[PDB]
Amino acid sequence: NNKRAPYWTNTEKMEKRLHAVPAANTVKFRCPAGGNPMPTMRWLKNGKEFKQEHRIGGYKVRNQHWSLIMESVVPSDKGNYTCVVENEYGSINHTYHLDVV
Repeated sequence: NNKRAPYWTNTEKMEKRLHAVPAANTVKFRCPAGGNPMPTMRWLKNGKEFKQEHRIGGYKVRNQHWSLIMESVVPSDKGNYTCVVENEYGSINHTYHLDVV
């Protein structure tokens, strides 16, 4: 049980690309990837990176992987979300198109 690349379970193309981001609200980030118990993922929004250790208003993640919720009241202006999940066997990148409402 170490770090092993997680295979995407749910298509992000059908639940992450075209989405609706409510201004002054928390952003729902989905990146389901079944794999080992050590999944590493980077968060990039419109060319901006945000560490889980620090988030606008707070940071919450389910267990460790699958779903991740971040609070974006100001950054919401940027409706570009790209999920890059890295592992000990490689790094993957995913782009999503959110719209500011």
